[PDB]
Amino acid sequence: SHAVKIYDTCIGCTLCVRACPTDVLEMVPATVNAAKQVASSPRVEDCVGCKRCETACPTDFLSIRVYLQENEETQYSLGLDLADWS
Amino acid sequence: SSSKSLPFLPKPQNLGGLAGGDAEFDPLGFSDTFDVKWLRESELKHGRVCMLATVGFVAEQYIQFPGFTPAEDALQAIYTAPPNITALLLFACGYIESSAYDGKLTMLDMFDGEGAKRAPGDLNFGKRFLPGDKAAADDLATKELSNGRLAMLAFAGMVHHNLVVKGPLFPLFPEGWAGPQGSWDLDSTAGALN
Amino acid sequence: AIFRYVNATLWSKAGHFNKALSKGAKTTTWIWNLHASAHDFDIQQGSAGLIARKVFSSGLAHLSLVFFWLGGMHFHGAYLSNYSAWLKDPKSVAPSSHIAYSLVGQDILNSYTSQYFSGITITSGFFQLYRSEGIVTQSQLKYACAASLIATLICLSGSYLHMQLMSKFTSFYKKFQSLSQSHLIIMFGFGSVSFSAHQIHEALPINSLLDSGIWDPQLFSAILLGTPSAITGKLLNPSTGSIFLSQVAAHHLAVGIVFITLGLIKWCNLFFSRNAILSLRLAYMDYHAQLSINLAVWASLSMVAAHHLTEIPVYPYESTDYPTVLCLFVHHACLSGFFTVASGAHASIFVIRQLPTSEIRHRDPIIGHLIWVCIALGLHSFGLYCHNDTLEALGRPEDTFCDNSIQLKPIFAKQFLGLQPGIEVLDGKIVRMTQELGTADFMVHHIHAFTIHVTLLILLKGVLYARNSRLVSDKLELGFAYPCDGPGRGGTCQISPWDHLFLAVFWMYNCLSVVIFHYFWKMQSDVWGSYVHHSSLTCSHYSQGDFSVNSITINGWLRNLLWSEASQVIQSYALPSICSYGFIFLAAHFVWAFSLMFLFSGRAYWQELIESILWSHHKLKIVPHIQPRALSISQGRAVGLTHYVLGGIGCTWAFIISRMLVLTT
Amino acid sequence: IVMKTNDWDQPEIQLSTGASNQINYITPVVASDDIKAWLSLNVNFFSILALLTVGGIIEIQRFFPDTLYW
Amino acid sequence: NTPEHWTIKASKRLELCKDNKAYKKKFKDELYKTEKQQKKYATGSAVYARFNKKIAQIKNRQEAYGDRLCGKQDGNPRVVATGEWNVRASVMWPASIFLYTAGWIGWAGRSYLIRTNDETKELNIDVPLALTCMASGFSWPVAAWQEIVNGEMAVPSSQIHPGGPYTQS
Ligand SMILES: CC(=O)O[C@H]1CC(C)(C)C(=C=C/C(C)=C/C=C/C(C)=C/C=C/C=C(C)/C=C/C=C(C)/C=C/[C@@]23O[C@]2(C)C[C@@H](O)CC3(C)C)[C@](C)(O)C1
Ligand SMILES: CC1=C(/C=C/C(C)=C/C=C/C(C)=C\C=C\C=C(C)\C=C\C=C(C)\C=C\C2=C(C)CCCC2(C)C)C(C)(C)CCC1
Ligand SMILES: CC1=C(C/C=C(\C)CCC[C@H](C)CCC[C@H](C)CCCC(C)C)C(=O)c2ccccc2C1=O
Repeated sequence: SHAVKIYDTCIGCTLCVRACPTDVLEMVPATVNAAKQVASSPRVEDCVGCKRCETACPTDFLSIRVYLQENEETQYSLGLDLADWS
Repeated sequence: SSSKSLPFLPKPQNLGGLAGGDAEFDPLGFSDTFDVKWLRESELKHGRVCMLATVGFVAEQYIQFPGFTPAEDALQAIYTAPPNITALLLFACGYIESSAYDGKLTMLDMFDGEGAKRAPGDLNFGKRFLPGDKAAADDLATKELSNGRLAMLAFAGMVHHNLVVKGPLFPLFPEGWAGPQGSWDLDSTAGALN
Repeated sequence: AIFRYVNATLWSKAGHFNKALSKGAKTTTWIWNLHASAHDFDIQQGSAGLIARKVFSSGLAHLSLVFFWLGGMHFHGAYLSNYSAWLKDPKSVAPSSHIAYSLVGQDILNSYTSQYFSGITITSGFFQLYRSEGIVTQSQLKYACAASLIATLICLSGSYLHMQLMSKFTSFYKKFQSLSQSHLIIMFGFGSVSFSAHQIHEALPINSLLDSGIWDPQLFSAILLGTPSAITGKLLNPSTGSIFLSQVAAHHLAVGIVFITLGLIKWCNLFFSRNAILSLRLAYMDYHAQLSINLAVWASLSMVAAHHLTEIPVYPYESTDYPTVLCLFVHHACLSGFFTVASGAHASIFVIRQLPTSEIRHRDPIIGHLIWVCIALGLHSFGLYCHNDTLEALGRPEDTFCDNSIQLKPIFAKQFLGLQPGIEVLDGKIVRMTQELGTADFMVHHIHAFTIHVTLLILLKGVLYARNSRLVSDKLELGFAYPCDGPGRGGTCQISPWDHLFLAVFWMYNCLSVVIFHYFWKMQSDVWGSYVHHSSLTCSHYSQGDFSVNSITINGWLRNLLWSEASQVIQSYALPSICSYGFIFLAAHFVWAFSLMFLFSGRAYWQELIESILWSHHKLKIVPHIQPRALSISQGRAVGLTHYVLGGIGCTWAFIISRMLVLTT
Repeated sequence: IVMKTNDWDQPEIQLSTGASNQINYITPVVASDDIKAWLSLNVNFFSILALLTVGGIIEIQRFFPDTLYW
Repeated sequence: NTPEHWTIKASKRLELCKDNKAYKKKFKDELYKTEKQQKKYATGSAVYARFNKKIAQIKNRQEAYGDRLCGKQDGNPRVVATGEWNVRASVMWPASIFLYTAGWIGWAGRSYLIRTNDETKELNIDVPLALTCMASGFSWPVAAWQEIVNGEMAVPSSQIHPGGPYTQS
């Protein structure tokens, strides 16, 4: 699976969460920024690696980073449809 | 307000206050686009160079410096003249050009900051003879501009007459002259088609 | 109707049409997007009425452009051509309405065409077209040019007017029944009848006089006079080597009558199976659906034109004007391919913007079977060539697929003309000759089928999987032209219908290049050439009939077609006629190679290089406020594709034209 | 009758209640300022510059061919 | 072995073109080809006149190039790139004039950019100012040296983006 990390530069605009195609991310309460919320990545097992969160991130450099891990590819991260590894 | 020279066109508003503009004549709005100070400096320079040029163009056909092989067609005098002396002329012209403007030679540098208060064409040369009374001073400036413009047109005419006649200036029509029809001979689009 | 709203104020805005370009010129990507979306009237600011306005007015403006081009052609023929010399003696003088300047030694390009004329030999068949039309005078050509220019002005005025005449209530463009009926009865039926009238009344007497040898002004200013009872096409004009123009006029009269009859039966509702097409009628009332259908129709008609203009001779002396027939075939084949890939593109756009038809719901079997047929066709067809190569190299010709060895006879390729035995000749040239099909023709035709099927596979996959797929389920949300969906799910590069076209264009170009090479080599080897003396002639062909012996191997194609026949273009530098063709050969090679830059590289390298370069500009205080950017991914693909196709087409163009020009002169 | 169409190109359209004898100009309203702005657009500026440069080079080649002076 | 041999004129691989057999043969062949091409057309033809003009051009080219050096084997005129100004076909004159013109273009442009400092002006050119800068760029050598000396040309590297970060922050 890929690694989706969030950094404190986050401003809690929720655009990453809204752009998530498989609902990997969710906003959580925080005090670091004025919006009082920061995106989290609890369901990183479903991350496919499309980097749409990264596309939608406003900050100067991304407060959300998706690191691709081709060696640890799973069926959920590969979006397998015709074949099942479960 | 219609222009005096062209009563069917609007009067130019940015060229006022300069001698020789009695017939306000800027149909293309060059004074509007660019700075009239630079335009007038260039006009004076062209007038002076061109009147000196007409006098020299006439003189060279007859009289030349000792040595200095002649060229009846004064257009060829540049090639026929001593290259070192021609380079000396260029050197003197460059020295004068640099010194007169102190180094602010460009369209932006000149008439910028210091030197803007300087009159467009005033190089402080031979100003001891300028009449004190403003009426006579303006009349003299207008006379200079008129002679310069006439000299520009006259030099253009001299050069092109030499080109058409392929010969010296003074005989206006050489022996056997029949017309300038055959001078512009290089092929054109319409000419080649017809 | 209100023309006070057309002002030049918007001319300097440069991006008013697209709302996404409101933040003008923050980067060079803005310039590129402006150009890319200039003519995408659907996504531009306004309404559906405005979209229709723009579509129709742009069609009229392009009509005016084409009329201007035709008028320029007529003017060049009239004033800058040797049409007089060609008309009096077509064989000796090559057509040339093209003259070059003497700027930098460029006068070398002009070549001897006649005693008093020197220029560039044209290959468009315009001289033959004029001769068929009956145009034999500079005055006639001049008035044709004047008519074309007047038509250009009229079309320009029509576009400008219709930009405001049509309002939001305008609906005449949605009247499909009226549109089709008018086009079928007037534009096609009445048009064909009127052109038959023109032929009968003007071209037939003039052409008959020209065939006889009469050049009298009074005569220039009794149908079926010379045509025997022989079936049309079975007997060519002995003095011209083309179908009788009276037969052509009768053809046009019959075609116009048939079109009028079809229109009238449709008007009377005689056609009954409306329900079988009602689904398509409801679904495909869209700009892009109609554009795709029309593009495919015109592509197929262009291919049929390419085949017929050569196989069936109808223009005077075009049969013996070998460069003309070859260039016509190649040009129309290329247009067929381009318009077919265009039809695929706009089918994909229609699927994206509108609801698709129900054949998309079993798309997996369709594309799966197409994939299988493509694989099997390619394997068999190309592996026969590879087998021939390997076995011939090993030294076993008896094991190869050829007429002498194992032979694959095209049993289904059967005659239908029923022509008499022999060939038709005209002044030392073979105007018409039967093409004899064998193993080489079998193999090359199956190669053609393979390439066509692979191009169709790419286009159909792009069309059917445009809305969604197993990989990505929101391709509809992504749109039509996007680079990818991300590096995820393994990588979603070029999943868009735009990229499917970007690949189908490569495959169409490959198919058309093979088709061009097949036609060129087969015609040179087995059809074209001269003859040496009931009389029997031994026919000396330009390529010496080597297609049937050498075309069975890829090495034979490489040697006897490319290397052997590139002698003219490769050795064209000293020759005044074709030095330009040699230089264009070289430059097209350069451009094709230069395209690989964009086809192989990626955006990020160039963006980083641009930033490193911009460091120095910033250091020296050269700050471009339209910040430089690397070309987008889709733009890089488009640029690479354009340069690739242009370079390949230029190489083929120069090679074939140089060969033909040298051989015929 | 005046109607708002909600079209930027033709905000309003007028219909006649009967036969009318009125001026309806079909010519567009073009201003010299608008034309000057359009030509000031970087494209026209640089295209004119490049066309003049190319013409100058071509004319130099015409007038002094083969660089005999060099 | 001598300072005199430093000049490209005193080289064993080159010869004056007027004395080069290969150069003479090449030109003779070009003239023969042009005349043969001319002979095809009629005497009083416009193409005949054009071919006469081309033949004259070739002869004048031969006369002009006779002075230039060219290799013995091929006899094609060569371009001297040692730096000798007083030599035929010297590269210095074209080099100097091109360098002046290119610096003119660069200076003009940089000056427009500095004066405008706006993407809107970059897109819609301020034609008056652009022409003013183009005209002003003639003194670019002196102006550029003065700005370099006085520090108005280059800005410290700490004022511009250095690039990507190569270490931990
Ligand atoms: C202390 C200090 O600083 O010194 C002082 C000294 C001093 C003297 C006091 C000063 C001054 C003033 C000077 C030097 C003024 C000079 C003025 C001149 C030379 C004017 C020439 C005009 C020529 C014309 C109109 C030609 C016209 C020609 C025409 C119309 C020609 C026309 C034809 O050629 C054409 C065009 C074709 C020919 O075929 C036919 C003809 C007719 C010949 C200063 C400035 O204070 C400086
Ligand atoms: C002599 C000679 C030679 C040699 C040469 C050389 C070796 C040279 C060198 C050179 C060099 C080694 C140089 C250096 C440089 C450096 C630097 C550091 C620079 C910089 C620059 C700049 C900064 C610029 C700026 C500007 C201007 C001025 C103008 C335009 C714009 C701009 C902004 C770009 C040869 C043999 C070749 C040839 C013959 C002669
Ligand atoms: C080279 C390259 C670039 C860099 C190329 C750029 C930025 C193009 C430069 C555009 C110029 C400024 C347009 C002007 C036209 C040419 C300079 C014209 C030259 C004409 C000659 C005859 C002189 C990309 O950005 C890129 C992006 C994605 C895939 C592949 C590539 C790619 O291959």
